[PDB]
Amino acid sequence: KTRQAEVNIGMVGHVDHGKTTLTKALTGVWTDTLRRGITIKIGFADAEIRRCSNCGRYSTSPICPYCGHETEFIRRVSFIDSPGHEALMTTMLAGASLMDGAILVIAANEPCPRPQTREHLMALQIIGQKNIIIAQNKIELVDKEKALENYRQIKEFIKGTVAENAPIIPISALHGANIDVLVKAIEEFIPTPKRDSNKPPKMLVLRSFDVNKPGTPPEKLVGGVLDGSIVQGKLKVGDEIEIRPGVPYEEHGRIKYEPITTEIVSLQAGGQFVEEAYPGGLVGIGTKLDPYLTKGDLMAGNVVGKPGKLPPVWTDLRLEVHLLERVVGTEQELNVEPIKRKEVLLLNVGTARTMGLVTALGKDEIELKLQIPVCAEPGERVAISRQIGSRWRLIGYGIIKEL
Amino acid sequence: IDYYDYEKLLEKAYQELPENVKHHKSRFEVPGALVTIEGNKTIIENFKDIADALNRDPQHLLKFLLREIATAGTLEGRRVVLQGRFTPYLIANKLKKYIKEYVICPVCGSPDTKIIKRDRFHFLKCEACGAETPIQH
Ligand SMILES: [Zn+2]
Ligand SMILES: [Zn+2]
Repeated sequence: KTRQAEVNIGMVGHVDHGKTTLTKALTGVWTDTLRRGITIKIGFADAEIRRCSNCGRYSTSPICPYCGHETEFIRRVSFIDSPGHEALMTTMLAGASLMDGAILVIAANEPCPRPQTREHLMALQIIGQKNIIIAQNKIELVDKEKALENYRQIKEFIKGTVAENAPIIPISALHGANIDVLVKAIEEFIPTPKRDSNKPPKMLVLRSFDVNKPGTPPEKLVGGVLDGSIVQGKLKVGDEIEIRPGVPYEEHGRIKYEPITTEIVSLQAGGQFVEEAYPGGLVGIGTKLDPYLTKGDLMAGNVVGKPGKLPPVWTDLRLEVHLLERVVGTEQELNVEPIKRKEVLLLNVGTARTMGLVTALGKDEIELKLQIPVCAEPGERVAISRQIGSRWRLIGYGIIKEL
Repeated sequence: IDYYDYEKLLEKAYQELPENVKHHKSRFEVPGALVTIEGNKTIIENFKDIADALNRDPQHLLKFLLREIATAGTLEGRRVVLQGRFTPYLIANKLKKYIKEYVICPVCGSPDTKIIKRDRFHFLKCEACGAETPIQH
């Protein structure tokens, strides 16, 4: 196999407690020439967890930060980061199938459960993500008294939650105090799961492009390229894939997507090109398709698989609605009024984003017509977002049922 | 040390904490490392702030660095170009040492040490206590 990322660690917590700084500090050195995704504004940053041969400590660096000797490759992982309390919330509920663990960054200099910190623990709780590590950050700002008081708070906050058995590591994302302990804990907690590679392949296309540029060579200059997260099985150079919703056609009915098929020419994972790609990190598939079809991220939201073995495409959707008890916001925004027949909601499933029209009401279940077909497996969770002014606020989530 | 013993994790979480902030005598104005690893070069563009906060020279630090590290950098309009890839913490770890052996008085802790030259020998030192440690280490 490859030395590509083996697991996805979501970086969650208050937008300011330090998640963003810690990610950059750990990933900066494995950067080549993040995002906002197009559907979800999620970003993927890889980082090679290494062990210093001489002093025995862990880091995310080639050369031991301390003694200075060469460190050894132990594993490669990929953190999922995203400025924006909501966007991360959305991505989690929607694509919970992407994370394998999460690092909850809580600032020690602030009362423990901040309105935003609760929502995350809330989302992690809803998607059953139990492989969590807690990083009490900014220990360089609270004397040992306040620190122990924060710790206890954190302890009272996590009891009876999925992060009930998560360590609480005091760290300085700014000075890197105990980053060696943290990085090591990612190996202790959050190990690469046992995944059967033989299961049919499924990849959620996060982005689609046209790497072409009047660079002008007419030969075998690349075709359409898709980037996504393999979540099941594996893709291999030379594979014949079937893309999901597909390419639109001309008004027989009004708008119709036909599923298209292509052949994989390349696969990037980890910074290099490989002949086989696996879950963990982002994968760049090279196809024999017309770049004119992937240009501008038009393929974004689609799913890829082996011709025949894929999810069902939908054109309508009934869901098992579960509104959320949110705390971050202003009272108006807060007490969500229930969805109404005829409202136009914002839906997020996998990496697909589409508007839906409520055309039915029941007891904690609703119906919706899709603005754009979305390839999804039933029982999969869908993020439901209502507007509220000029913005789009996450009010709850639904459960795909059959119509 | 197990991750479940927060206490030990806390003291170990303060000893890496710089001098100026760690203990009693706190020069406290040292703002942390800002690192940008572009292409195949590391650049700490907050450099001047560090040096000017430490009241040490600009090039007296570029050096302590390329020494503890093995790359080459040049200084410019308050920034610094390093020739390889270096995580913010690798650099964050060296600046920590500098402050320890080139900016503080080991007898009476004081950001007020200053570099003196009394013979071809560099002895730099405290304006508060008067200790004149030989610093070339
Ligand atoms: Zn070492
Ligand atoms: Zn002194």
